[PDB]
Amino acid sequence: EVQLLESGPGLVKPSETLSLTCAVSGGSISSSNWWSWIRQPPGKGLEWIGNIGGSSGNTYYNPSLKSRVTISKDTSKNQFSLKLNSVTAADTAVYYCARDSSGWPWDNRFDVWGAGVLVTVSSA
Amino acid sequence: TLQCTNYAPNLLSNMRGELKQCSFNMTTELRDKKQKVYSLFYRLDVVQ
Amino acid sequence: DIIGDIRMAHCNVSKATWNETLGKVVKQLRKHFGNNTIIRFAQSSGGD
Amino acid sequence: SALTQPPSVSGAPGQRVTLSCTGSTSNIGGFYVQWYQQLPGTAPKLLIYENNKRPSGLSDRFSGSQSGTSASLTITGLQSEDEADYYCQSYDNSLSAQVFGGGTRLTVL
Ligand SMILES: *[C@@H]1O[C@H](CO)[C@@H](O[C@@H]2O[C@H](CO)[C@@H](O[C@@H]3O[C@H](CO)[C@@H](O)[C@H](O)[C@@H]3O)[C@H](O)[C@H]2NC(C)=O)[C@H](O)[C@H]1NC(C)=O
Ligand SMILES: *[C@@H]1O[C@H](CO)[C@@H](O)[C@H](O)[C@H]1NC(C)=O
Ligand SMILES: *[C@@H]1O[C@H](CO)[C@@H](O)[C@H](O)[C@H]1NC(C)=O
Repeated sequence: EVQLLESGPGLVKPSETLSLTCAVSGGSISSSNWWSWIRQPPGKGLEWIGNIGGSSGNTYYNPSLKSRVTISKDTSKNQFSLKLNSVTAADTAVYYCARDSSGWPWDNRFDVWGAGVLVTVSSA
Repeated sequence: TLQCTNYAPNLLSNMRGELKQCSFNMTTELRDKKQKVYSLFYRLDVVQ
Repeated sequence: DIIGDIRMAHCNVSKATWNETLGKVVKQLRKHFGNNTIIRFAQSSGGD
Repeated sequence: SALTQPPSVSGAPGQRVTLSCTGSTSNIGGFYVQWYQQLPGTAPKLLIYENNKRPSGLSDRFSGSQSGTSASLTITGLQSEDEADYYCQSYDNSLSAQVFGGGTRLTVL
């Protein structure tokens, strides 16, 4: 698809306000269901983050990350970014952003096609 | 109208035809906007 | 949405006491159809 | 979590390998899942039509699987140029858990 989704980094290593962005060019915000986020420690499999809304109003989140990570969107030009607070763990991990391209991802899921490229921070 | 499917296949028990999941549109608090919200129903509830 | 597994609603009754009481009620109602006749119990017919 | 073949499988151009995720009744009873991953150094992304079928438009003319209370993939046919690695995805009935633990590493002669 038409896609230029890109991120803006931040080094929040001995500190607790992580906030990074991403924004696409192709389509629009309400051209799919939402956009998703996944996290991966360098050697581990994957850690999934619950999701936003977008062309919707309902949010989703993740157990073991409850009352902990806050998600939003900005709707100026394809911004859907995050303000996660109070980072404490040694989860110095990589990220990626994702499209849905889906049917009903709405109990759980029809498949996550998320292209992404390299959404990388190594923030100790 | 309801866009809707059987919910959770590969559950090959006696519980198979039960519990379709469905999807629709709904008016918002304010009049012009639209909203999408999603639910479960039983197979005796809703007819195609 | 459903937390847990998927099951269905089912309803237990005591077998022997049920047989005892229904044998009692048919032994009663044989007064109204002759002491010698054969009686049969069947399921529901249909309808809605 | 999911039990998803730790990477001791032995890849080669003889194509004798299998992929088998062990799942609970709440795991496998959720839906069909996946086989759609790719090489590291990049977001490992392939696509499947969520099971056992041909993906969107074309990704490959080479896959095919089943699902009992299980997540099979026995993959057989010479595609050693696509020496890639794979993962899982699922929805188990932890609280609302789009969750998995997948990972593969296979080889070549
Ligand atoms: C609930 O109502 C909203 C508000 O209209 C619906 O959003 C829009 O719905 C229409 C038709 O349902 C979509 O239009 C179709 O899109 C495809 C995409 O190529 C096009 O080929 C069709 O000819 C038609 O244009 C539209 O994409 C969608 N979104 C927007 C921003 O307009 C929503 O679909 C409704 N929900 C239902 C019916 O479940
Ligand atoms: C009916 O009750 C009698 C006990 O008086 C017993 O012999 C018989 O097995 C019972 N039958 C059923 C179907 O419960
Ligand atoms: C019918 O059976 C009942 C059962 O006890 C008995 O008391 C009655 O005398 C019988 N009557 C006839 C007419 O057979």
